[PDB]
Amino acid sequence: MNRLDFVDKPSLRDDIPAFNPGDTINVHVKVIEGAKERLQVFKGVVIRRQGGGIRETFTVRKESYGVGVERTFPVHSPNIDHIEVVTRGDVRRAKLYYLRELRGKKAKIKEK
Amino acid sequence: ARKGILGTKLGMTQVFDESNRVVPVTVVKAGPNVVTRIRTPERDGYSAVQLAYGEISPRKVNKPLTGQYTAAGVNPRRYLAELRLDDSDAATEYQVGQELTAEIFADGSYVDVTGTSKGKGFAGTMKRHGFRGQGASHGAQAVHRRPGSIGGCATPARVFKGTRMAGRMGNDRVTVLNLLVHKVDAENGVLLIKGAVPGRTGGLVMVRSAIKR
Amino acid sequence: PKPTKGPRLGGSSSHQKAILANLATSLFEHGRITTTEPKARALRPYAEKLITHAKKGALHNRREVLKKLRDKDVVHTLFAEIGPFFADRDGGYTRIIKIEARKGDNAPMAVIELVR
Amino acid sequence: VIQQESRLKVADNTGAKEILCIRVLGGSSRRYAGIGDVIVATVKDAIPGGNVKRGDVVKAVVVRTVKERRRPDGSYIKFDENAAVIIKPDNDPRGTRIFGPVGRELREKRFMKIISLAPEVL
Amino acid sequence: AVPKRRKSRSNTRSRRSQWKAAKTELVGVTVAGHAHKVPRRLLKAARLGLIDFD
RNA sequence: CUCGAUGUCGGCUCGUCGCAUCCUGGGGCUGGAGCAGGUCCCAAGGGUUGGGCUGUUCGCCCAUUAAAGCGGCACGCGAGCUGGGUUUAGAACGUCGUGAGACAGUUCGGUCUCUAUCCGCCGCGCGCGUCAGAAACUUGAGGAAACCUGUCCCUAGUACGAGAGGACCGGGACGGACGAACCUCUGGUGCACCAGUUGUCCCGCCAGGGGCACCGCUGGAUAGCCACGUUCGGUCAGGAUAACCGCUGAAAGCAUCUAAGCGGGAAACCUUCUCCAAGAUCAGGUUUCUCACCCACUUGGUGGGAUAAGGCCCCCCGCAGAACACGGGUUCAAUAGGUCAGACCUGGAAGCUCAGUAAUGGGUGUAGGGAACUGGUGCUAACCGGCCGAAAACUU
RNA sequence: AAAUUCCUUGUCGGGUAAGUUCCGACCUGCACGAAUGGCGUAACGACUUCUCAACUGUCUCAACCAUAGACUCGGCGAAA
RNA sequence: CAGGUGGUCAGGUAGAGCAUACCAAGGCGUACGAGAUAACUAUGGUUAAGGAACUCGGCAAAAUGCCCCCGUAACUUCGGG
Ligand SMILES: [Mg+2]
Ligand SMILES: [Mg+2]
Ligand SMILES: [Mg+2]
Ligand SMILES: [Mg+2]
Ligand SMILES: [Mg+2]
Ligand SMILES: [Mg+2]
Ligand SMILES: [Mg+2]
Ligand SMILES: [Mg+2]
Ligand SMILES: [Mg+2]
Ligand SMILES: [Mg+2]
Ligand SMILES: [Mg+2]
Ligand SMILES: [Mg+2]
Ligand SMILES: [Mg+2]
Ligand SMILES: [Mg+2]
Ligand SMILES: [Mg+2]
Ligand SMILES: [Mg+2]
Ligand SMILES: [Mg+2]
Ligand SMILES: [Mg+2]
Ligand SMILES: [Mg+2]
Ligand SMILES: [Mg+2]
Ligand SMILES: [Mg+2]
Ligand SMILES: [Mg+2]
Ligand SMILES: [Mg+2]
Ligand SMILES: [Mg+2]
Ligand SMILES: [Mg+2]
Ligand SMILES: [Mg+2]
Ligand SMILES: [Mg+2]
Ligand SMILES: [Mg+2]
Ligand SMILES: [Mg+2]
Ligand SMILES: [Mg+2]
Ligand SMILES: [Mg+2]
Ligand SMILES: [Mg+2]
Ligand SMILES: [Mg+2]
Ligand SMILES: [Mg+2]
Ligand SMILES: [Mg+2]
Ligand SMILES: [Mg+2]
Ligand SMILES: [Mg+2]
Ligand SMILES: [Mg+2]
Ligand SMILES: [Mg+2]
Ligand SMILES: [Mg+2]
Ligand SMILES: [Mg+2]
Ligand SMILES: [Mg+2]
Ligand SMILES: [Mg+2]
Ligand SMILES: [Mg+2]
Ligand SMILES: [Mg+2]
Ligand SMILES: [Mg+2]
Ligand SMILES: [Mg+2]
Ligand SMILES: [Mg+2]
Ligand SMILES: [Mg+2]
Ligand SMILES: [Mg+2]
Ligand SMILES: [Mg+2]
Ligand SMILES: [Mg+2]
Ligand SMILES: [Mg+2]
Ligand SMILES: [Mg+2]
Ligand SMILES: [Mg+2]
Ligand SMILES: [Mg+2]
Ligand SMILES: [Mg+2]
Ligand SMILES: [Mg+2]
Ligand SMILES: [Mg+2]
Ligand SMILES: [Mg+2]
Ligand SMILES: [Mg+2]
Ligand SMILES: [Mg+2]
Ligand SMILES: [Mg+2]
Ligand SMILES: [Mg+2]
Ligand SMILES: [Mg+2]
Repeated sequence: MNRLDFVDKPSLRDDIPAFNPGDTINVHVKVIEGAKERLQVFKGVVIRRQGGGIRETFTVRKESYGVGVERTFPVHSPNIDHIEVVTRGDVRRAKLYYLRELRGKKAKIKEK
Repeated sequence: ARKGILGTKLGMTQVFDESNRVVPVTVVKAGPNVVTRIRTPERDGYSAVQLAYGEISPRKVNKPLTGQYTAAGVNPRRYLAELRLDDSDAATEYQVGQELTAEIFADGSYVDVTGTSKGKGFAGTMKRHGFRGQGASHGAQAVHRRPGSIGGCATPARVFKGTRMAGRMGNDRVTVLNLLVHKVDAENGVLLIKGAVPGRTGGLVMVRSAIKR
Repeated sequence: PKPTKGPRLGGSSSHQKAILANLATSLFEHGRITTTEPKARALRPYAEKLITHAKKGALHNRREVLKKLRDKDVVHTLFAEIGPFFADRDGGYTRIIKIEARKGDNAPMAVIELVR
Repeated sequence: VIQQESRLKVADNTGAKEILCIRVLGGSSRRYAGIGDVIVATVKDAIPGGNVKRGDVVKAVVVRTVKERRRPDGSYIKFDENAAVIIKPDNDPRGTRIFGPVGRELREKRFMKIISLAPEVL
Repeated sequence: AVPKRRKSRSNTRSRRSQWKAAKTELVGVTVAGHAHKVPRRLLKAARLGLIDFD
């Protein structure tokens, strides 16, 4: 509980799935290209949750063309359409920063 | 017509607007004020209005200060400040005994916010005034954060006044201009103000309408 | 507890870990300790959190007291006699009393003791 | 963020592989360049038999950055290498195709040709 | 930096008079039927026999 | 002047002033079509970059810029720093000297001392004053600070021009630099946080732990502090002006910006914006509170003593802090600590149990441990108290 | 064009985005030269000099942490 | 008085070691203290993105680092490198 929870409570998004660091996630991002409003999917491994309620972020990481990319989104952000949980990973950390220096087979997470 | 209210900085959070942009907001609790005193130019020489804010126990307000709230018919408050007006049209809207709430400000308005900034103690010339300091290597001897020269030579044989030196920093009166009022929550007495507000969380804050808009 | 704001007792912070551990051993053994006043202040949230373990009184609470105290004889009397004594009291198991300062360096002294 | 004497991986088929930032264009004494900013650079490494040679002074546009960039919706994007694309003076690339993904901040900076050639615009 | 000149009698006395001990307040204590005087921060220990009156 | 010592080049740090102006601002003339300029007049508010080479100053060069101004202050600044150069003792080269040695010729190496007394400067207190003693809120005489500027778009491919080119004035959008506040975000830090792990010693042993090894090391990390971060700012409107442009108008039948008089007019000046500010000794204003005793005397605008309002020390503390000060609280109390529940950080404790020959792995169980943030709770300490603190009159 | 070249940052080539230093030559050697040795040389150097990879708070540009001081209290108590 | 002073004895676990870390036997806590998150100074530590742009000069810091097995250039006085 916090002092500013009554401010944040009409702004939290329900129906966000439970996901841990290590999971593989689809992120459906609203994109504005002129006057089109399409929807682009970012598929990757969750490497971070930094808590806080309305100010909670998460970071997802993929490998596009030999180049690792990380996106950091606010949880409860309205430019996320929805989040789909592909794969449950099995890790021992919480921040998973060691995946930033691994490539290929060695950057692969288990299946629990 | 410059408006004004007293409140408390409740800290920061973040909110999203209609174009889905993130907005860093400061929560000011623009609490229910009361007037208690009006300055007229025939009595006082100038034109203003006192404002009283904050719940206090009546055993903590001493006898000289209780008699001033007694002459206005108001229970004693904790804080007490004036809103300085222009000379024309003093208090045709302000009456002694009037309660002032958070919703004198509208959404999308602009406000000047003034408070007492955070105390930084005895600060050095690098922190206080942004000096560079000397280098970390190439022989430099024990002057890494020291100021350097403080003047000329035998002309003039003195240091000029207002030379930037070390000393105490903070606890100042700071006004921040042209802050956007993102939301006024009349249910709670809470203004969502875009940006930063001077002071610690819990401190007294004066919220006036902006002159520059 | 709240960590020390400022320089730690006895020089380093590893010396302070042993100053608090040796003073709590001597407190639970004699029921009363004469020391300097800043150490009596620093002992009070340290020692009251060990009595809260002895009020719970399980094996996992005993293994957690033994992380800080290297003396099994005083771990016995904390769990056999001090812990069950304070079972009806919700916090505040100690008391600091201010004593006359000592000759030699004019250090402010204080005693700290368990309540009854 | 990229300043002078930073080395960047060239991400098109002009023939270069490495450029050293000389200026960050866009004002007097501008410190840093992020995604979308234009650089004066010199070619340090180059493929044998290329359009560009070692020692040529070119203009480039940064497309990838190791330091995180705030987007106005509170999101962030971060890559693993600092990359650039050598351009003509009309903001068109000298090469014929782009390698790797590019940041989306090139869209308000009118780099429409680099966006169309890029494999993925995040 | 050495001193340039010795100070006069007026200038050394004005500084030296500000080296002075601050006395303490004394309140009243009756223990064992004896009226004593202690400082107020020692009032609880005086009532518990923890203070030696010499 | 100084030889019973006034430390000499460049750089670094921090500056301050001048205008003979580099940019931005206002003008006159032009061999000023436009766009660009040339030249002169006014103008010092702010601005005035990063590198390569050289001990360098200077200079040349690279890439930019609205521009990369020139000088003074012991060629500002070594009780602020540096020591590449000059300018000790070593050594070499060329040259001169019979030689010892010499060289505004070269070369490599070569101790930078000091606890701040006074004035000055930045901060912060104590005292007294302000004609009773106090408390709250304020006026602003007079100061401080700040002041930069670009690109694209619209007007408009219009005005101008044979063409190529290409506007003024007005309107809008997004910048760079600098600065202030702030901690929501991001990023850093983390010495009583969690976890993993190596060596060794110890807790009798197993198990579970601890001491030490830079916090042993490694992966994280709430709070505070912070920038690499987030927000905001230099807005607009006057007043009097500079160069310049006039109006009416003589002396001097015309004419003339001037001699009487009246206008226009710039980032300079004064207001307006922000901040300090009644020790502003001309010590201000509006209010509220106490509004009271007693003794001695050489009867004095006397000297005591005791109080009122009020304050202070003590005490519990603070995101206030070098000391001091300021702020909060003191039982009618949530002030700190404990305690209980949240938030968050870590990441699945111990014991038991099952699986495996074992190293280990699943279950019990989003477990256990835990500091700063939020809330309840009267358990511990805020106490059974000391010190200060209120008035001649008179004149109109 | 040198531990020697004043003029001088000689000129040309190389290296750099840019090189008064460096390497390669040229010869116009102010003032080179054969045991006060001449020109080379593998190995070696806390020697002088120039360049590269790696690496970093040296720097852009600083911010935080702990300790010893400075700071408060008590004791002793100098100096130029 | 943080300097200097020849020789003999020299245990354990790890280790190549009389190095180093922890310990035994045996010694010691060595002679001003107690507090306190000021600047600043010293000694340590860490640092996003960049990586010598610093400076007279990479000065200082960081980096490399062990054991076994592959593999190794110009030049050379035939050893080396
Ligand atoms: Mg979390
Ligand atoms: Mg502080
Ligand atoms: Mg620095
Ligand atoms: Mg020194
Ligand atoms: Mg140093
Ligand atoms: Mg000097
Ligand atoms: Mg701390
Ligand atoms: Mg100490
Ligand atoms: Mg240790
Ligand atoms: Mg003399
Ligand atoms: Mg100057
Ligand atoms: Mg002039
Ligand atoms: Mg002109
Ligand atoms: Mg100027
Ligand atoms: Mg001005
Ligand atoms: Mg170089
Ligand atoms: Mg000089
Ligand atoms: Mg000078
Ligand atoms: Mg000097
Ligand atoms: Mg001769
Ligand atoms: Mg000479
Ligand atoms: Mg020399
Ligand atoms: Mg000094
Ligand atoms: Mg004024
Ligand atoms: Mg600041
Ligand atoms: Mg936070
Ligand atoms: Mg963060
Ligand atoms: Mg621990
Ligand atoms: Mg074991
Ligand atoms: Mg031990
Ligand atoms: Mg943090
Ligand atoms: Mg004007
Ligand atoms: Mg004021
Ligand atoms: Mg004055
Ligand atoms: Mg007054
Ligand atoms: Mg107080
Ligand atoms: Mg809890
Ligand atoms: Mg388990
Ligand atoms: Mg078994
Ligand atoms: Mg198990
Ligand atoms: Mg030459
Ligand atoms: Mg040479
Ligand atoms: Mg040569
Ligand atoms: Mg000859
Ligand atoms: Mg011969
Ligand atoms: Mg001969
Ligand atoms: Mg020879
Ligand atoms: Mg040798
Ligand atoms: Mg520098
Ligand atoms: Mg002393
Ligand atoms: Mg000795
Ligand atoms: Mg010897
Ligand atoms: Mg041995
Ligand atoms: Mg040894
Ligand atoms: Mg000794
Ligand atoms: Mg400190
Ligand atoms: Mg770094
Ligand atoms: Mg890094
Ligand atoms: Mg590199
Ligand atoms: Mg290099
Ligand atoms: Mg350099
Ligand atoms: Mg330089
Ligand atoms: Mg070194
Ligand atoms: Mg090292
Ligand atoms: Mg070799």
